[PDB]
Amino acid sequence: RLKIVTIHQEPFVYVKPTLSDGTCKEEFTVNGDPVKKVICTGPNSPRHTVPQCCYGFCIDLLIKLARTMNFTYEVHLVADGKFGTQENKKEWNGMMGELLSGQADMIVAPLTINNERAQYIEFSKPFKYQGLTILVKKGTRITGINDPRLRNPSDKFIYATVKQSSVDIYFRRQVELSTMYRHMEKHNYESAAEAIQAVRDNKLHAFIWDSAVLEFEASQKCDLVTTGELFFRSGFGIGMRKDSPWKQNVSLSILKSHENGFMEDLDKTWVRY
Amino acid sequence: DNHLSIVTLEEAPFVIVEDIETCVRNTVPCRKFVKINNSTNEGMNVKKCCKGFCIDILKKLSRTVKFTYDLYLVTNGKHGKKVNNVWNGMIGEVVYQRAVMAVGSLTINEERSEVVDFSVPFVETGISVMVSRGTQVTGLSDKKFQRPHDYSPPFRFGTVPNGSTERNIRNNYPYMHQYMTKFNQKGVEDALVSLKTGKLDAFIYDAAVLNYKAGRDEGCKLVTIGSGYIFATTGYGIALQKGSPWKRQIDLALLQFVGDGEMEELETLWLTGIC
Ligand SMILES: O=C(NC1(c2cnccn2)CC1)c1cnc(OCC(F)(F)c2cccc(Cl)c2)cn1
Ligand SMILES: N[C@@H](CCC(=O)O)C(=O)O
Repeated sequence: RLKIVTIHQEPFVYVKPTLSDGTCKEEFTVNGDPVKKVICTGPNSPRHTVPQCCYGFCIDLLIKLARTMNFTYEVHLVADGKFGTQENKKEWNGMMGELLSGQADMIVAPLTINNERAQYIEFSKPFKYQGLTILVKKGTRITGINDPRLRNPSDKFIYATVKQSSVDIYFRRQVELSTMYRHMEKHNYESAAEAIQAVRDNKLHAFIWDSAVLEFEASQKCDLVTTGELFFRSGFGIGMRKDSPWKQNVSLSILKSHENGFMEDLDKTWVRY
Repeated sequence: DNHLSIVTLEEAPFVIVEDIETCVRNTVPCRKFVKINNSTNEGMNVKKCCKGFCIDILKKLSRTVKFTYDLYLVTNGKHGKKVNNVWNGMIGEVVYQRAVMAVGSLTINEERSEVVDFSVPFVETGISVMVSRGTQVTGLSDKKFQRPHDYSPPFRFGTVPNGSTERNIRNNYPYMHQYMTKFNQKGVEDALVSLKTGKLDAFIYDAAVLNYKAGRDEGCKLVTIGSGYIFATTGYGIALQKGSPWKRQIDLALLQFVGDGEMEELETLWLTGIC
């Protein structure tokens, strides 16, 4: 029985309160099919854990993996709300820390594959290929990652990413982006949803984040726009400990799902509409 | 020991073969076994020179993971196909332990992963469709592909057989595949010529190569559909023997190149196009 850790991140993982009787409301996808939901425990400062409802692209993927590899699971939301970075001694936070400490056995989330994490855990082959882009409020004019308001920044134009995410580390690690990283360090947000809302409320001027998320937000909210294309390619993989007996069949199943159209179906169901 | 047998295959711009007696500039020595005649098994190793995007990746891995190598061009098939339950091509060379790794435009898929290990992907690929600009086709799911004899005249479309693209089509769309075989193309250059002269309506093939050719097409007449859409997203990988002790170091090195910005240089050098 596998302990799955995930994180709130639409459209990959929706998190909704349970009904008064502890069950999850019956809903239907854009195609008319029922939405498969799982009970996931997590916090709402103390972390009071309560049962909640989880669904979306990553939950559909988990259900597929569980059905095809014959394992049972319990899902919970990462206690500290973070994706996972390594901060004398060094420590992993977020889902990475939970997987390494045994609080989880598998990470099923939009978890970016990078060298830092791969040193410590095993990634599947990517279940989603995407990249980094920039989200702004409609009317804001920036060309992209090379815009002067990003490369020669001031307090007149504020931009940020999510703390303790792969994107934060992307900017920390490259000296060519040090001017940006030092600006963003003062303004990074605790979660992507808070950053998106801050862009909507004109309190954050540009949000640098995963294109699969940003492009979905822009497709739903017409006052939000992305700056165009990707300045960096990245991908999400399933995360497991290096000694996991499940790792090779997980990766084979991901490849089979790309190849037989299952991932494309998820993409149409959850991502593009 | 630390000196590895490595197999590759020519497919521009990822692996480009030139003549030489010392390879110079951005080239590395690679040998090709050339037969003396067809009534004999006797052959001779011709010394040639290899360059391209995947050769620059091998150079980086060689420097970073700290190994040396003798690079050679596969002569038993191409990328890889299982024939009567025996793998040929670059996959075969790895499966049968004649190479320690395979480096080139080698697509990661499930059936190959059952017999070799792959590194992390480092070039995005999959299946794209190349057409003349304006051709009304949605994708692989288009009825013109799926039910070709529903149209008079039927749509003319083909692939280059025996690689990952034909395998996928044969598995997913049996009627399309059996229709397609009469339009099999001997190679990419023939297929582009068929497209430009109106003997083929669509060319279904590896997404990264089609993206490259679309970017350098004269007059930018030939395009990939859906603004470069890719069915069955995957990547090129380095193939290694199952249980290889080199896999972890190769993976970490590739991810280091990505994270430190080194891959952008290779992409700009080899993969840019005017279109
Ligand atoms: O950007 C990369 N490669 C280049 C490329 C790729 N495609 C076309 C043109 N250029 C610049 C050369 C790249 C990025 N991340 C890598 O590892 C992470 C990953 F495995 F999750 C993954 C995510 C997304 C795409 C890929 Cl292929 C792999 C490896 N390579
Ligand atoms: N990259 C493909 C070859 C071309 C194709 O079939 O699309 C392979 O590894 O088999």
